Amino acid sequence: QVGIPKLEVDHISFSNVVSMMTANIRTGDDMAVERVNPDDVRAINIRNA
Amino acid sequence: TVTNEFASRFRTIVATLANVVNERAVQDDMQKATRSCTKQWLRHLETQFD
Amino acid sequence: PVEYGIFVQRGATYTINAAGEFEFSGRNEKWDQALYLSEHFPALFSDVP
Amino acid sequence: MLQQPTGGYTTLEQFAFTIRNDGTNATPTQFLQLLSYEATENELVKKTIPTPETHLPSARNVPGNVYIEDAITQALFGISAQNVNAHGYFSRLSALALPNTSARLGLDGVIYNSETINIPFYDPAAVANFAATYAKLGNASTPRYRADMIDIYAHVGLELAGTDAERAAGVMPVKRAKFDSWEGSLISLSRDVVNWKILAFLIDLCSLEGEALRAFKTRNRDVFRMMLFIMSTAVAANVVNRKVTKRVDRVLEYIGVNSMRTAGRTATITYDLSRHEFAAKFLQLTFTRWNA
Amino acid sequence: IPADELIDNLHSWMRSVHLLHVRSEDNTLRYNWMLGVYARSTNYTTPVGQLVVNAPAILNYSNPQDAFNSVFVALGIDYID
Amino acid sequence: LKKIAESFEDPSSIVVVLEFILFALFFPTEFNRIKGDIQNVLLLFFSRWY
Repeated sequence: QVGIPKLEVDHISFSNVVSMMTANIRTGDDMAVERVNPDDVRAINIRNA
Repeated sequence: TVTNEFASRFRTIVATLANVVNERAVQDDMQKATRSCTKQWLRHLETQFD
Repeated sequence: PVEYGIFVQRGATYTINAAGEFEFSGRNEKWDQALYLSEHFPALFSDVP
Repeated sequence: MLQQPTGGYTTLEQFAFTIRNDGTNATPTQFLQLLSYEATENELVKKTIPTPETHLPSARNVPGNVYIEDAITQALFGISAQNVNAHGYFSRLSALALPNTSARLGLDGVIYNSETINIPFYDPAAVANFAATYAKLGNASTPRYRADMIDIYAHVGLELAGTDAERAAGVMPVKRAKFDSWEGSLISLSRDVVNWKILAFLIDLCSLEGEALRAFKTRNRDVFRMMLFIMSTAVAANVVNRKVTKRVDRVLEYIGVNSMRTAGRTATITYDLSRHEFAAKFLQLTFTRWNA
Repeated sequence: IPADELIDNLHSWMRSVHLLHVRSEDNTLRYNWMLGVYARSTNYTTPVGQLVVNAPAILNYSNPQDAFNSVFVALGIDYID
Repeated sequence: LKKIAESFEDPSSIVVVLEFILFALFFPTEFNRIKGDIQNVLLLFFSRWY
């Protein structure tokens, strides 16, 4: 048998398995990148799809 | 005694690359100009490598 | 403007085939001096009516 | 190593597939019993499914033990999977495909790069049979190998709503499904299904042959249909409720039609276009195996 | 319009059009009429246009389908309008 | 490879190609290591030049 979901029923459960990220995973931190501009503004391809 | 196989290989390499720069069609006048000047610079690198 | 239109539409430059007849570029493009060493000639100076 | 019985791994009570319903762990067949249909003027004719591509995607050099079952199940029925083609880890199945590979497929659904202690795993010959096809989930993204995501759903509807007569005929009216419903019935159904050990059902589908396989197709038809149902709610153009004398009938419309909808809704799990490609591919491979 | 004005004016504009191309001795090639005309029409500033300029031989093709394919692969683009 | 953004419009862009060729000759092994990441650049050069 699979376990009954805790929200499926009205009983309160005071131990639950919270997943959580460790110090290795990080989110929302700022991220460095190397922008490199086109060599010549007139050579740039505005048009074709 | 005189020929150095490495410099000679680089000679054929620059030969190919100059032939390729020369066979490069362009629209801009300035691109035409650099198309010529690059061949000179190629030849110069060739001597420096030698 | 119309004269120049038909002109520049014929080509800004041309070459000479082994047949010896002029063949024009059909393509507007500023002359640069590198071309002086090549098979190309400026079109104004062609004197083909 | 778990040995595969004369039936599939599905014959083991350890792998039984059930959705929670009316306070008990109901078998899928007794959910599908609740299902009722409304035919409309539109019709569905099933065309032949194109054969799956011969080419098996290379698994990349991946040190970790890729969690292939969670990847597949969340890709199909997951409430919030997205960009499922981006990581490209389904290709890892191909590592299993080789004769005498050092990799093993865990009952956990993790693909270990080598056999490890105290981790039970499916019999490698059977898993090779399964990987030999399903690694092709790896090419759901690649343009040369994409599945149709319109026509295939006809088959889905046929295997879901279709009556034995409509099924033998190969044509059915585009049925609109409905059932007596609890609050959030489709989401909770989708999450009951996401916990399903579908690798068991696929391994048995790809490895069992002859009488054992045909008995498998009869024994597990409702499980298959349940997955098809969750997917069909994923593609359904709309899912309304209907008040009916102190009762509410959930209604999805329409079965067998992929609306290609991507904007989400609270009623059901939603497919990002990548999920549409993945589901289409999965259906191609699975229906291909299911009709032979 | 009297024939004589129309005929000759049409002769003039028809003489005016000079499609870029590369003549070839192979018996299976055909010019990509659409692409070359569209290239010329924009004065060759479209990426497909300058692709025709730097390599006019690309317009030539045998198998009809690959004629546009070679342009798609060369331009890295998913399509052309 | 430390990545290079080169559209290969100008004839002078040929410099970058030569930059790889030199790297291929002076350091063949390290080249063999980064060669696909070079191929990503050279493919822009081929699609644009040939």
